[PDB]
Amino acid sequence: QVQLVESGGGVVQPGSSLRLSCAVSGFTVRSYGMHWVRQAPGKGLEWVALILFDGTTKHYADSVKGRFTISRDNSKDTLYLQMTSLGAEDTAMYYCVRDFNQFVKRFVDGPAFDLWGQGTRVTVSSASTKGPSVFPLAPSGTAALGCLVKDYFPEPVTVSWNSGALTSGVHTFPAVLQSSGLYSLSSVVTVPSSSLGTQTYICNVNHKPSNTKVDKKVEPKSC
Amino acid sequence: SYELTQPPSVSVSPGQTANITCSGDKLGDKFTSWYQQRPGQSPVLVIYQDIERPSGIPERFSGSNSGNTATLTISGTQALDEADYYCQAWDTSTVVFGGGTRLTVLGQPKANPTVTLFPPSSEELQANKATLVCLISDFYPGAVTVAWKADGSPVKAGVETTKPSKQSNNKYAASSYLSLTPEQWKSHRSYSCQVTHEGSTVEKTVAPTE
Amino acid sequence: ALGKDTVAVSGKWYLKAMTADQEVPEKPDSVTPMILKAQKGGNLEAKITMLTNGQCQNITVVLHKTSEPGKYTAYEGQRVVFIQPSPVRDHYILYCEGELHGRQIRMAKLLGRDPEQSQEALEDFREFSRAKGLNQEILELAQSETC
Ligand SMILES: *[C@@H]1O[C@H](CO)[C@@H](O)[C@H](O)[C@H]1NC(C)=O
Ligand SMILES: *[C@@H]1O[C@H](CO)[C@@H](O)[C@H](O)[C@H]1NC(C)=O
Repeated sequence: QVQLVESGGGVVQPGSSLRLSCAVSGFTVRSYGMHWVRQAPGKGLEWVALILFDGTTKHYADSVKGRFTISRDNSKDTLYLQMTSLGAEDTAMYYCVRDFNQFVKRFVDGPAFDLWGQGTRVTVSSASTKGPSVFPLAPSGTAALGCLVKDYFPEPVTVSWNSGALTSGVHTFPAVLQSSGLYSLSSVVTVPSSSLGTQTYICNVNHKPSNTKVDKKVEPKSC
Repeated sequence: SYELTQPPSVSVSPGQTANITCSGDKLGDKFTSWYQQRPGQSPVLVIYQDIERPSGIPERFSGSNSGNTATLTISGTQALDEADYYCQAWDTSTVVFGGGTRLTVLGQPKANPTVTLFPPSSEELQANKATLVCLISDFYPGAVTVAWKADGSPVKAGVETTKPSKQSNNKYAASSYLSLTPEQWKSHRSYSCQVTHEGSTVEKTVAPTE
Repeated sequence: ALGKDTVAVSGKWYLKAMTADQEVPEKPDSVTPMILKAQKGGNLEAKITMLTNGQCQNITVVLHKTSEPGKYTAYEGQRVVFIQPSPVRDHYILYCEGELHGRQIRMAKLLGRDPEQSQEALEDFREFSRAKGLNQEILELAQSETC
């Protein structure tokens, strides 16, 4: 019986108009000022918009002002956020929250968000499920041999090394989105320079969401 | 517009009291609110109306908004308190959030970053693209700043950085990617990645030349 | 610190009854719910819309706090506003001594959380108004919601 639950989350393209919605229980939405708060991956919190219990009083951040709309259906007990003209900036985990000092029996000029949703993620990019471009990262008395997975739109992805022959020295890094709207990730194995002399090294990447699996032989790249 | 300001990071030992601060004009004429965002969780109101504590929140947490700054104080600080705290206040028909303060309850000896720079891949170059790769590892506490220099001049675009992530060693690790044209890459003398952790800097530089 | 009583009177109110000791020339056709915002520093900000002659007056008034709890001042000290709770729940009584439009006027206003008129609340409001000396009519007002 969780009091706030968001929906509308997923993936979109710059030229889109996704509508998020927050389903409320425990109280009526006509009774509280209700706010939306985004949080970008890695970044901190950012207030988006509020709608007072007045229902006629609505304010938005200048960032979104003109592009976004906030609204609610007292009957359905649901709060909405109509996002339009979506940017790459808009990509975030969107939360709906209740200003408990904006209640019909308690209006204090000091917004306080007691009730926090669990959120709903939004990703904005004009790209269909794409597969990784996997370039090697060559070493230059131990060495660091890597692999750069780049440009894979479906969030999930995996990496292996020598098809599981390498177990130690291997670390994979979280991915990062880009302006392109495509993820990019990396991984490296710490290796004896003696092993770099002979032992061969291939990284085995898997991007199931695109139905692809790439292997790459990392080598000195001497010249 | 109106902006709240907090230290990016604060560190305390178990038991030691922690003092996170929020700064802005007309605070103390404004009501402030404090939120706790534990690792990977949703935000939680810890202090409202400057000093008022919601139910469930322990007494260890306390508020204050004297003059143009407001403070969140945590006595008996313990592992559970390790989280990102944000302050918030209303102004100009907007709700202002601070940038937050990663609070680390030091429970491990401090660790210095090992940094590893990689140049664009011949293959990538041939692909009509270029990406420089900065790989920071084995650092604690879990905060780090990354600065790219093009021949000593700062680079501020096409840079992507990850939040630090915990590792099996219980230390943190992060990465930064610099994108540029193949022309940009061979028309500068060197490119350099600078990584500051707990005052000290590790820098690593590479060259378009082998 | 902020007054627990000042917070207790914050939020949406319906203006219901309205006695006086003098005739009020201008009367609104209908009124929008009254909103009382508690501010830092103990002051209450108060907004209401009065639909009158087919037009919406958008009132904003700040009740400045005093040394006496319950006593608030407004219009640059020109009007006092005592705020007392009714024995009937979800109802408050305002009592405005002062002067407005260059005219001394004593009014009393019945506030309620719910628009539904309570005959017990109205009774008590009359009894009080009469005891204070407000012995004119008791306008129960038309509660519209928007313009
Ligand atoms: C934190 O700041 C408050 C400000 O009044 C002070 O009373 C307290 O002693 C401080 N404690 C620490 C740990 O600095
Ligand atoms: C009157 O009050 C309403 C209610 O909030 C508001 O929307 C409007 O802008 C105000 N202005 C007028 C028309 O007097």
